[PDB]
Formats: sequence, C-alpha cells, structure tokens
Amino acid sequence: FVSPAAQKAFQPPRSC
Amino acid sequence: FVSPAAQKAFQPPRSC
Amino acid sequence: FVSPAAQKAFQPPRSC
Amino acid sequence: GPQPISRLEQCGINANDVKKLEEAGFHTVEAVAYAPKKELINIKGISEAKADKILAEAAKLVPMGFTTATEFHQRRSEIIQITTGSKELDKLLQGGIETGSITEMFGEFRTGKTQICHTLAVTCQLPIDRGGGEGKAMYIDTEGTFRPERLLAVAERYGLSGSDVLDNVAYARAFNTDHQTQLLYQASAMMVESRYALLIVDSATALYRTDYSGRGELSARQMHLARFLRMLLRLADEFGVAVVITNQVVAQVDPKKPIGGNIIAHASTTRLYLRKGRGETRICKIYDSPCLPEAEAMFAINADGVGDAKD
Amino acid sequence: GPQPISRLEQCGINANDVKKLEEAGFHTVEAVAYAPKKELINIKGISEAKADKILAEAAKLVPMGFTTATEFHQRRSEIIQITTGSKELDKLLQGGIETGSITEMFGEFRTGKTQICHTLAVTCQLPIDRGGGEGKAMYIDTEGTFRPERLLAVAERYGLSGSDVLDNVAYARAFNTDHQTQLLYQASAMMVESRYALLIVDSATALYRTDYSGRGELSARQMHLARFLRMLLRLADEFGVAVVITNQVVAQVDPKKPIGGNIIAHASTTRLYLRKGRGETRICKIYDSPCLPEAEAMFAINADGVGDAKD
Amino acid sequence: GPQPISRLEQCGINANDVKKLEEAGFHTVEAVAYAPKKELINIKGISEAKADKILAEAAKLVPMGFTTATEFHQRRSEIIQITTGSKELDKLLQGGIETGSITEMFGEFRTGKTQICHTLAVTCQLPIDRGGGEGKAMYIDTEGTFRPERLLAVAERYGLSGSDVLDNVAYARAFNTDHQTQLLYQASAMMVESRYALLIVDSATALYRTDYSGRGELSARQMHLARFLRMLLRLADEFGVAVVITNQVVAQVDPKKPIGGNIIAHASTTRLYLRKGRGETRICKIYDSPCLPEAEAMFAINADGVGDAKD
Ligand SMILES: Nc1ncnc2c1ncn2[C@@H]1O[C@H](COP(=O)(O)OP(=O)(O)OP(=O)(O)O)[C@@H](O)[C@H]1O
Ligand SMILES: Nc1ncnc2c1ncn2[C@@H]1O[C@H](COP(=O)(O)OP(=O)(O)OP(=O)(O)O)[C@@H](O)[C@H]1O
Ligand SMILES: Nc1ncnc2c1ncn2[C@@H]1O[C@H](COP(=O)(O)OP(=O)(O)OP(=O)(O)O)[C@@H](O)[C@H]1O
Ligand SMILES: [Ca+2]
Ligand SMILES: [Ca+2]
Ligand SMILES: [Ca+2]
Ligand SMILES: [Ca+2]
Ligand SMILES: [Ca+2]
Ligand SMILES: [Ca+2]
Repeated sequence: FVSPAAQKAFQPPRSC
Repeated sequence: FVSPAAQKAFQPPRSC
Repeated sequence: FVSPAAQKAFQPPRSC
Repeated sequence: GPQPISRLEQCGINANDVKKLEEAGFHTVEAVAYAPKKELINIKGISEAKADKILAEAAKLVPMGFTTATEFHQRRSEIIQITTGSKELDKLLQGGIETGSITEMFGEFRTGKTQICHTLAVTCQLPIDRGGGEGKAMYIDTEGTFRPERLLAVAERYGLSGSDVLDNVAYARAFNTDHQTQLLYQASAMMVESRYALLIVDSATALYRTDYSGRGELSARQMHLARFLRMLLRLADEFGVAVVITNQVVAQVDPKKPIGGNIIAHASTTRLYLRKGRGETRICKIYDSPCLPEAEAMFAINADGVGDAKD
Repeated sequence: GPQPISRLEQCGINANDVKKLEEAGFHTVEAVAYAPKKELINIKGISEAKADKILAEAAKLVPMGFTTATEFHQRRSEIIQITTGSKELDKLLQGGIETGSITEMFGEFRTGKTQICHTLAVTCQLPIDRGGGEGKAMYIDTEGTFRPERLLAVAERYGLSGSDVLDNVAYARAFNTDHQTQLLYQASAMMVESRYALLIVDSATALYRTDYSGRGELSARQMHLARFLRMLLRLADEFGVAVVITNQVVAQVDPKKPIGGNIIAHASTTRLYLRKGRGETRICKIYDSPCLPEAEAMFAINADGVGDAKD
Repeated sequence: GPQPISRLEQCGINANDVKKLEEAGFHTVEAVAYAPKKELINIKGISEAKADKILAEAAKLVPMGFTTATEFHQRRSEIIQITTGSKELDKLLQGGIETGSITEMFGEFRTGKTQICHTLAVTCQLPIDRGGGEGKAMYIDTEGTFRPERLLAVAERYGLSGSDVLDNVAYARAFNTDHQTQLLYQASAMMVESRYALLIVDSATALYRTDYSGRGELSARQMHLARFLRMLLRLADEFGVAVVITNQVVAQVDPKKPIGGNIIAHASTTRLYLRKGRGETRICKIYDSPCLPEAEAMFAINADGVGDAKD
C-alpha cells in the first residue's frame, strides 16, 4: 500500500 | 529433536 | 596392519 | 512532467481499459507509449484491436520520432545533476549524479556504497541553486542497512529540518527478488502523484546471489535481472528520476570484478568503482561512462555524510 | 511478535498445505511472505496455483510496501541493543549488539571471540532496564568450545540464578556444514514457541575451511555459505533476534584478513576486528558498519566474563 | 561408548554398503552421522539415494539436535581430565589434560614436549581415582623420539607393572605427511575394539615443514594440515579420547611463534607454551583456552618423568 504520509506531496526542506 | 527443557518458555533470571 | 598385541584389549596395569 | 494515463480517456479509450492498464503497472501515457505491442496483448481484457488503438492514440501525445542533435543538446543542457556532497567527487562526475539514467556504484565492503546513497537521499532535496533535485527520494533497500540517523547527520550539514527531510524519503525493504521487482510497480504509481527526483536500489543484486543458486539457475537469474534493470530504465524515462543502484563484488581466482555479469554492465550507463583509501578516505573511479573520462577522485566518509577528504 | 503460520488457515489455506509448508521450514506468516515464489514451487504438494494463493493471502497479513523514513526512524528507535558487559565497548557500538541484524566478530586466536559470545549469551537475559534483551539465547557451536562454567561466572557478576541462566541457553553442536544449516530450520521452530533474543553461530565459517578443500570446491563453498548467511538474515527479520557470528582469519602472503570472502563481507552489517592487546586486554575495532564510525575500543577478558580493562 | 557401524544393518542398510563404508574410514554410527552428505557421495558404491538413507537412519541413533546448557553442564561435569604428573601443573589446567578436545604443546627444543607426552602416555592408564583415564594410549610419532625406557621410569613412580604398561601403548612411526594421515584411519578402527583414552601426535607439524617446501606449496600445506586437524577433532568426538599434539616453533625476524599458522591456532582448543626455566625446571603457560585463565606454572623434568619442581 501507501503510507498516509508517503502519499503527501513534496515539501521544500525548511532551514534550521 | 527438542529437549524436554529446551521446549520450556523463557524465565526471567531470578536474582541471588 | 595391527600387531598381534595391539589388537589385545585393555588391561588394568597391575601394581608392583 | 509526465502525463497521467487518465488523458487517454479524452482520446477515445474506454475508461474500463485504462483501469485494466493501471492494473498492469502503466500509470502515465509514456509508460503505454514506450511499451511494446506484445506487453499490452499479454493483458487479459486487451485484444490486438484495442492494443493497436491504445498505442496509436498514445503515440500522438508523446514525441516518438526523429529530431536533431541540436534540439537534443538543448534539451539535455537543462538536465539536473544532483551533488554528491563532495566538491572533489562532483568535479569527477562533471556536475554530479545525472538524472534520467542508471548509475552503478560497486566495490568491496565498507567502501561507502550505502553511505553515498544516504548522502544522495538528502542532497536530492536541496534547491537546484545549491545543486540538488528539489524532489523526494525513494530508497529501496535489499539488505536492512537503511539508517535514518545518517540522513539527519547530513541534513544538519546542509541546514535542513531533519524532521522534514525524513518525510521525503519513501523507504521500502525488499525481502527477495520477486518482491524487489514488485516494489517497482508500486513505485511507478507514487511518482505520478508526488515529485521524486532520485531512485535508489541498494543493493540491486544482493538478493540475486542467493535466490538463484548455482550455474543451473544462471540463465533464469540474468533474465530476471534484465527485466528489473529494464524496468528501472523505464522509470528513468517516464519520470526523469536518477537511478543509483549499488552492486557487490566477486573475486576472480584465475582482482575483484562486479557481479551481475554482462547484463548489468551494458544496462548501466555510469559505473563507479569505490576502493578503500586510508583511514576514512575512499577512492572513486569512473569505471564506465558515455561522456566522462576515465579518472579517479578521493572522497571520504565523515560524521556528516559523504564529504571531501577532511585532511 | 511474529504471527504463527496457523493464521493462514483462517484466510483460506488448506490445513494440509500448512503442514506441507511447516515441513519445509516455514513456521511464521512472515517466513512465507518474505519467501519467493520459487521456493514454494520447489515444495512437492504445492503448485503454482497454490503458491500464488499462499503468497497473496500472506502478503495481506504483513506489511510489504513503502513507508516513510519518519515512520522507520520511529520504529527503529525502539530497537533493543544488548550490552556486551563492557562500558568502554558499548560506547563504541553506541548502545551494544544491535538486534535484527547480523554482527560478525573475527580475529586471530585467543582474541576473545568465544568469550564475547559467552558474555552475550548471558547479558541477553537481563531486563532491558539493565541493558539486555529479556529473552533466551541460542548458541550454535561448530568447534566444541562451549563452556557452561563461563556462563555461570558471568551470572555471578550480574547477580543471576546460575541455575536459571543455564536454562535459557539452547546449545547445539554442529558437526559439519550440512548439519550447521539443518540446525537453523529447527531453530526457526523453537523461536516461535519461546522468546529467543540472541542467536550465536561460533564459528560460522570454521567448518567451511575443511569440508570444502581446494579451489576446485571454492564455488560450491561460497554458494553453500551464502544460503546459510541468507537463512540467518531471515531469522533476524522473522523474530528480530540478534545474530552474532564469529569468523576465523587467514594470512595474506603477498596482514590477516578474515575468511569467507566477499560473500560474508557483504552479508554482515557490523564487523568487529579483535586484536591482542597486552596481558588480558584486547582491542575491538569497528571494521564495517552502516552507522558507527571507524574507531577502536579496549576491553579485557576477566574471570567474570568480558569486562572493561580492569587496570 | 560409541556405537559400532554394524548397528546400521539392523536399521535397513545393505550389509554390502556397511562394508563399503568401513572401507572409507567410518567404523562407528557417529562417524557416519557427523559426516557430511558430500563425503558419502565421494564413495564409489554409494549414490545420493543411499547416502540420504544412510544419513537419515544414522541420525536416529545419535542425538544431533538442540539441548540446554543445563543438560550440557551436567554431561560435561563427568568428563575425564588426565593428570600430567605434576600437582603444580594440574592446578594450572584445573584438573589436567581434558578429554574430548585437542590440546597443543609448543615450544623451543628441549622444553619437554616429548617428555610430557611420555608422562601422559603412562598416567592415562591409572584408575580415575588416581587421576587418569583407565584406557590405552596411542602414540603417533613423526620424529623417531619415542623412548619406551621413559615410560618404564614413570611406571615405577606410580607403581605399575612396567611390562603391563608397555602393552597399552600402540606406537606408530609416521614417515611423511600422507602416512601421518593414513595412520588416523587405522586409528579409528582400533579405538572401536579396545578402549583408548589418549591420542598423541608428536610432532603434528614436524613433517609439514619439509614435505611442503616454500611459499609456492603453502596453500596445499595448510589445506592438507586442516584435514588432519579436522580428522583428529572427529576422533575426539567419536571416542572421547584426549588429543595432545605437539608443535615446533619458528622465529619472527621483524620472538618465537608456533608454526602451522592460523590453521592450527583456531583448530586447537588449549595451547601450552613451554619455556626453558633453570637447570631442569620448565615453565608452562596457558597460551589459549576457552575456560582457563592466562597463567604460568613451573614444572620440571625428573628421572621419573614429568613432575613438580623437585627443589
Ligand atoms: N557515522 C559514521 N561516521 C564515520 N564513518 C562511518 C559512519 N557510519 C559508517 N561509517 C564507515 O563507513 C563504512 C561503511 O560504508 P557503507 O555502509 O556504505 O558500506 P557498503 O559499501 O554498503 O558495504 P556492504 O557491502 O557491507 O553493505 C565503514 O568504514 C564505516 O566505518
Ligand atoms: N576464565 C578465564 N579467565 C581469564 N581469561 C580467560 C578465561 N578463559 C579464557 N581466557 C582467555 O581468553 C582467551 C580465549 O579466548 P576465546 O576462547 O574467545 O578464543 P577465540 O577467539 O574463540 O579463539 P579460537 O579461534 O581458538 O577459537 C585466552 O587468552 C584465554 O587465556
Ligand atoms: N631421563 C631424563 N632425566 C632427566 N632429564 C631428561 C631425561 N630425558 C630427557 N631429559 C631432558 O629433557 C629435555 C628433552 O625434552 P624433550 O625430549 O621433551 O624435547 P622436545 O621438546 O620434544 O624437543 P624437540 O623439539 O627437539 O623434539 C632435555 O633437557 C633433556 O636433557
Ligand atoms: Ca550496504
Ligand atoms: Ca554500461
Ligand atoms: Ca572459539
Ligand atoms: Ca557488510
Ligand atoms: Ca620431540
Ligand atoms: Ca584455538
């Protein structure tokens, strides 16, 4: 299957 | 085969 | 081969 | 991006057939266009009449004809090259790991194959300005050596939200060679939704040494491996991701050539041979490439991922 | 824990087939899920129709798809790391011997390989609070060097009922390479009943030097060793135990590399190289690991098992 | 004791095959049980069908499965430890030379290797009350240094019929490395009839220095030595005798390590390093052992065999 978070789209990794 | 004691389940080792 | 004495069985060593 | 297969219904294809195609792995118009007539026939609810219609309609949506080297040199100059996290190593690859192609990294144990895959799985999310791919990563692992704590260590180096980076790595543990191929069909589905920029199979040939034993199973081993490597090449054309497979080695007793035989030597476009240097340094070497010259570079494994020789 | 294979009958599998599976080594649903279609075909009373049914039903019971590194970093942070009985050594391994993976300990003679396996066979029964695994131990021994009096000496150190500790160590003496593999099939049965937390094969490659003589039998030697190491990896995934194999060494006359070749170098995830220090001190060294940095520690063999350098 | 191979006929084995097995070295059911399937195939009148039958039937007669450390600690506590004729030395070995295992005694010249083997060849016949083995001795000698007058001198010390003691020592002079191995096949036959309690090969590696010359014959030298040491380990399990091999030394010019390389270092369970003390005193030292701590003792060679430092 697909995870409920793997189906989420890409997110530009915020800095830290 | 299996020993009559190897088939026994785990036992938390008591202190001494 | 085997010796005529090597084929002989064990003997408890007698005291002296 | 790639056109989703739903665009075939708007061209005169029964929406039932699209469902019969999507149950066979095809999710984009490209996947159906690049497919041979033989594959569509092998589908149950598809006949030679439909397959000729499906191929004809799909061919109209994607260019499958001649062009010029000028029009290709233009389209190629805009290709993404993901950085390896090492200035010395990227200068060897003339940019970095190239997308739209299969790259292979083989070598003895400890030579940093899994470590490069962890660095790549992070740097593929940097903005293209910083040398990345601005996409998710997909890490198929056939050994059980995927360590998330090594991704956090690299995110700290590039100053990224370690919690956000681990959300862009779709991890999957393959347990045999059949499961390893099954994961690619599910992979083609995910890449239609999100935007993955790097596919990693490490190791690509680990499970082929044991599932197929002696020489008696050699023929079946390579034909099964050839379909896998072919199915990767299809993902590299469908979605333009970067396929980076790792390979084990074997001694020649007649001094370490990679396994897989000629099936994996021809299929992969770039081959990197990783030696053991000194201490924490390693030596990568362009073993085979269409464009890059044969040369060696020296990188190292540091506490913050793969980086230049910190010496 | 792992689901027993009896749960397949409740999903539409003939209870006769489950008996035909359990006669082939499979005892958990995982063992059947992770198995390739090829292995189930090789069973007599199983056909391609049944095997496709068995694989399909079993796949529904165990996750074999993609997840996220976030969901994997969570599940991994709850993994058990068994202490080695040495504060200096655990600080090298960042916790201790990690479960769910194959660990290898090689070195010259006397370097404490068998001694570490005896300490591990005891400390794997301590509560997790004290750094153990709260499970039984399984000590396959291919040399005849299993000494129970060395387990009692370690139980006295940790204050355990020496009579109770020896009840949690399932000992088995392998006499050749075929018998060594046969013991693993019987091992998969026992781990379903009890709760074993540590598997020890010492030495894993001792019997491969003599059963397979020269180079003429080299190919068959590694293919037989590859199946063994693969069958261990399956136990590490089925039951999540900790596999700790020991390896002999060989000189290179062209200065001591471990035997087994590339087959055992790729298969094992963590390799520990044990040198001889001074007196009773020894020097372990992270030879290969996916996460741990290359570093050395100094432990010692004491009258109460492996412990820190008592100096 | 060990079951003779004739008990296989009563379980459905052709008495012709038993004769074909006994012509291959196997004389006990154990020897056939511990044997791999590969060895039985290498026999002429044996096929894969028979060998699978032979292995299956023999496995029913001898336990080859798991037990518990408790059941093993019990069975081990009743093991025989032959005295070395020295109170100071037995206190080092915690009892004496242990049966069912391979013990190695190496050192420079004159250090008393052959002298210990002569004392052991006598004290192995004392009743267990007095610390012996109540069995015959088998003294394979590859140097020509077997002196019966040294056995009489020890029999006088323990008050034994010197004429009767010399009847319990089966002496054999090996003239090359092939003959040295051939003597072990004949040795397995004798131990079925009588009751031998000690096997002595002195020196085990004397003939390997000269029969195999330079480095060009190094690989073949160790593989031939590995089979010999393996065939000794089989005798220690078949009959539970005590194998006490002696080893020469070699200087390292880069200060005296034993020869044989890693092949003999891993195979032997207990290694005793004998130095030269002062006058007639010598210094033994636990070089390697699974259970004994690293320590030194001081014995001496006296006119009545090996004894304590008479000072
Ligand atoms: N955090 C770290 N810091 C420094 N060095 C590390 C770190 N983690 C691993 N290493 C080193 O990197 C090497 C491991 O490399 P890697 O995991 O890529 O191996 P590999 O080529 O995949 O091997 P195999 O074939 O066994 O899977 C070892 O030398 C190890 O000591
Ligand atoms: N009870 C003990 N107390 C102290 N030291 C001991 C004790 N038992 C064994 N030793 C020491 O530990 C070492 C033996 O280590 P170990 O049995 O692990 O060897 P190994 O690496 O398995 O060797 P091999 O390849 O020969 O099997 C020797 O130095 C021996 O003197
Ligand atoms: N009857 C005896 N009384 C006292 N000392 C003796 C007697 N016989 C031999 N020795 C001494 O014992 C030593 C010989 O030891 P041994 O024969 O065991 O040598 P080794 O270690 O086998 O040597 P090599 O490698 O040359 O064979 C010498 O010091 C010799 O003087
Ligand atoms: Ca790896
Ligand atoms: Ca190529
Ligand atoms: Ca050992
Ligand atoms: Ca490895
Ligand atoms: Ca001598
Ligand atoms: Ca040893």
